[PDB]
Formats: sequence, structure tokens, C-alpha cells
Amino acid sequence: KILHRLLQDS
Amino acid sequence: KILHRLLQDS
Amino acid sequence: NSLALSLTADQMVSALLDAEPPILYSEYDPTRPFSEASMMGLLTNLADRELVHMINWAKRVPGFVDLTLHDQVHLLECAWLEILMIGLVWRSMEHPGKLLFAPNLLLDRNQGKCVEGMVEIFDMLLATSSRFRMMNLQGEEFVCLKSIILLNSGVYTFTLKSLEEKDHIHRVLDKITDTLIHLMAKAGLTLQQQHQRLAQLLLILSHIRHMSNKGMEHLYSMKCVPLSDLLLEMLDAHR
Amino acid sequence: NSLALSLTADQMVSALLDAEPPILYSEYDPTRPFSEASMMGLLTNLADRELVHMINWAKRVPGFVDLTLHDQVHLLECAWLEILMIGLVWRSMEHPGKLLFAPNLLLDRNQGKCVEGMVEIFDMLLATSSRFRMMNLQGEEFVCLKSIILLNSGVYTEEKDHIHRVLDKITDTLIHLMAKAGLTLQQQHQRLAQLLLILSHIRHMSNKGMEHLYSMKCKNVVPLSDLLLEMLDAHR
Ligand SMILES: O=S(=O)(Oc1ccc(I)cc1)[C@@H]1C[C@@H]2O[C@H]1C(c1ccc(O)cc1)=C2c1ccc(O)cc1
Ligand SMILES: O=S(=O)(Oc1ccc(I)cc1)[C@@H]1C[C@@H]2O[C@H]1C(c1ccc(O)cc1)=C2c1ccc(O)cc1
Repeated sequence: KILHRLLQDS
Repeated sequence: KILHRLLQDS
Repeated sequence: NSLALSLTADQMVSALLDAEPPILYSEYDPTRPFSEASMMGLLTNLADRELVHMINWAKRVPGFVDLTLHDQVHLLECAWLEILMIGLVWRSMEHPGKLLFAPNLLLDRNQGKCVEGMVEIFDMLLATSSRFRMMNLQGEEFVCLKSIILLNSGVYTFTLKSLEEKDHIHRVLDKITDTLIHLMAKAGLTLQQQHQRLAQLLLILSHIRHMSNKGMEHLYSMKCVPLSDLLLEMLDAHR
Repeated sequence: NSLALSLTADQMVSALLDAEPPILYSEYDPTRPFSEASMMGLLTNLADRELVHMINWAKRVPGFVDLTLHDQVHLLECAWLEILMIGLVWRSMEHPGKLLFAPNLLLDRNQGKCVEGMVEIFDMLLATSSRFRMMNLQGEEFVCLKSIILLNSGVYTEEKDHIHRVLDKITDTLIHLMAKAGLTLQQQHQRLAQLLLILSHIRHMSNKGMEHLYSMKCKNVVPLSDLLLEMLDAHR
């Protein structure tokens, strides 16, 4: 999931 | 319709 | 001059309780193991008979007969499945993991899988029933919530006269709001607890709407078990 | 334990106000979108850029980061179109009869007729926007409603108690704004009920709008982004 990666950024 | 008649029945 | 804006909260609860429709039985017997179409035919047979009771329950809701016949049709067309679900959820409070469609039809979460795509609706219904159990929902709160769905679910979906009708619905809704707060005051909840519980109740109506829209989706796709005549008219209103 | 519970009412409002995403602009092609392709292209491009700000707005919602990563994914997947719609509705308050998708992109229901099935959602959006304008909805009330949608629209689909405590905390915050604004106790619980009932209609609009979105995606009317496509497939 792309949403997985974007919820981890910093 | 059916809902029309039952709403005005009696 | 309407009588809905004239009643008191105690007289409001009394009216909604008296107007409650009965709990209908199913045509189910455990001797015949149902299939996908067999269970779907039972729920269709049950919900069709409930609609007749719900239509006559709607008349006895304070303020509903003060609307045009075309507007009464619209509210029921948009809210009928919501009304059925919150009734199902209310009957199932004391049966964890089960949905009490009828006193003789107590379906398990595993038995809901006997229809493809039904499991997700059952889990949302079960989660909703569990929420009413944790909140210890009162029957006087249930009748208020259920009548709120009738007046609120189709109020923003409909002329200077058409706007004059929506003004009356909001007056009745604000009255039912007071009635709920009145119930929570008699129970002894503090002011902070009344605002929180009131928000909890109305936030669940958002989920009941979600379940109705999701369920309505599959309902006008399986028809493409045969549906009832009145049930088809309720479905065409959602296309 | 979460930091949201220890936050006060005024501290809850400021955290929600500062976490607000910015109002993004549409692509600056001067053509008034009257086709199905250009309409859906402008809205898809806009919605995809807003989703990135929404993911970062959600992280700054008190209590959201205190959830498991899977729970954060579930809530945003359920509520993302609800968040966008109530954003569109709030921006469009001071433009009755119009929908301010962007400062440089204003639509009326006539343009909604150029996408077969778009006009029904537009009317509901316009009526929600008018209802917000008649209630004199405040910005501090709007941010409270928008985060309520985030935490509540996926709570029933340990973690449930935390969400319900934050939801209650936001409830106290709404009443706090109404008490600070001078409303009477009857006016406070009546306005509270009105605001939360509109949330039921925002859910209805999201579901009816989601239907067409994962149907026009199957028709491939406009090439959707992978992110917007993953947010769509989450709704079956
Ligand atoms: O929304 S429901 O789940 O409808 C479906 C059905 C199939 C699928 I696949 C998905 C959803 C819908 C909820 C419940 O299961 C379905 C159903 C039903 C309703 C109408 C009907 O004609 C058939 C069933 C029920 C029902 C609920 C409360 C009642 O008091 C009575 C019935
Ligand atoms: O429900 S919506 O109108 O979407 C449709 C689409 C087609 C039909 I037919 C019907 C409805 C949906 C709501 C609004 O119009 C559509 C849309 C959208 C969103 C994503 C997308 O990819 C396309 C449109 C919108 C939007 C709202 C707020 C925003 O900040 C940004 C966009």
C-alpha cells in the first residue's frame, strides 16, 4: 500500500 | 405506487 | 398548528413507545437447511412484512403526517433499510455474536457467510449491536433514534413550499433532541455525560447510514432471489 | 496513554486549526470544464494532491498517531472522501449555489450535468453547503467535525476505547466552543445534534459518490493515480 509508506514519512 | 397508497390508506 | 411541536418530552416518549410495531416471525424451520437463496428469501419475506408495519408506524411518529404525501414517500424510501437495521440491531443487544432477525431466526456470523458478500454487513450489524450493549441503550432512546432516522435521512435529498417543509422537520428534530437529553437527565448522568452520550448515539446513525448504503448496493444487484413488489419500489428509489 | 486526553479544550482547537491543510489550486487551463473527461481530470488531479496533505493532516489529529499503523490506514481509507466533501462544503459556504473545488475552479450544478450521474451528488453537496451557511458554521466547529469523521467513520469496521475517549474529548470541545460563543444549554445540545446529523448525510454522499468512482475507474474515463486507486479499492 502507498498509504502505508506515506503514513510513515518522518 | 404501493408506498403511496398505504401511506394514504384509511 | 402541528401537535409534534406541542407535545412535551414525556408525552413524546410515550407516543413513540405506543407506536412501536411488533416483532414479526419468520417462515424458518431448522428441519430444512437453507441455501443462499433460501435464507435470502426469508429475509426478503420478513422485511416485506415489516415494511407494512413500518409504514403505519411512520404515520404515528409526531410530525410525519404534517408533511406532503410526496415528502412522506421520499423519507420512507430513503430510510426504510436504516429503520430495519436499527430495529434488528436493537433486538440483538442481548444476543452477542447473533443477529435476531426474528424470535425463531437467530443467525450466526458464520451462517451469514451462506450468502456471498453478506458477511461484511453482518459484522457491521454485530459491531453496532455490541455498541448499543456497551452503552446500555434504553428503549426510550431507541424510539427517539429510530424516529430521527425517519426525519433526517431524506431531509437533504428532496420550491418555497419545499423549503417550508424542511423547516418543520428541523423543529421536530430539535424537539427529539430535547427528549433525548431529558431521558439522560432522569437517568442521573452529568451535563458532560449527557453531551457525550448524545454525541455517541448520533455518531452511530452515521454507521447505520453506511450499512444501509452498503446493503442497498447488493440488494439492487441480486435482483438482476426475486424481490417483493413493495420492496422493489423501495429499491428503485436508490437506483 | 495518549496525549489527546491531557489536552484542554482551547488546546484541542488550536492543534486542529494549525493542522489544517491548505486550500490547493486547480490546474490553470482557462477552459471551463464542460466535458466528462476534463471534469474528472481536474477533480482527480486535485483530489490526489489533497490526499497527500490529508495524510499529514491526520497525523496531527490528537490521538491519531497513538493508533496502530493498520488502524490509521483503516480510518483514512474509510473517511477520505468524507473528509474531502466536508472540505469542499466548507469552502463553498460563502458561494451559495456554487461549489468551490478550488479558488480558481468554481462549479455550479449546470456543469455537474456534463458527467452522467454527477448532478445528484452536486445537489446534495450544495444543500449541505447551504445548511452549513444557515447554521452559521464556525471554522473551529468545522475542524472538530472533520476530525470526528476521521475517528468515527471506521471505528466499527483496546483501540475502540481510545477512539471513543478522543471522540468524547472532541464532543467536550464542540460544547466548549458553543459555551464560549454564548449559547444557552438548550441551544448547545440542539446545535450539537444538528451538526452530527449532517455527518450522516456526508456519509451518504460519500457512499453514493464512491459507487461512481469505482465504476468510472472500471470504465477508465481518466487515468487515476495509484494512491487514489488504492483508496478506491479499499471500498470493495
Ligand atoms: O443490507 S443487508 O445485508 O442486505 C443485503 C443482502 C444481501 C447481500 I450479498 C448484501 C446485503 C440486510 C440487513 C439484513 O440482512 C439483509 C436483510 C435484508 C433485507 C431485505 C431483503 O430484501 C433482504 C435482506 C436484513 C434485514 C434486516 C433487518 C430486518 O428487519 C430485516 C431484514
Ligand atoms: O461523488 S463525487 O461527485 O464523484 C463522482 C464522480 C463521478 C460521478 I458520475 C459521480 C460522482 C466527488 C465529490 C466531488 O466531486 C467528486 C470529486 C472527486 C473526487 C475524486 C475524484 O477522483 C473525482 C472526483 C469531488 C471532490 C470533492 C472534494 C475535493 O476536495 C475534491 C474532489
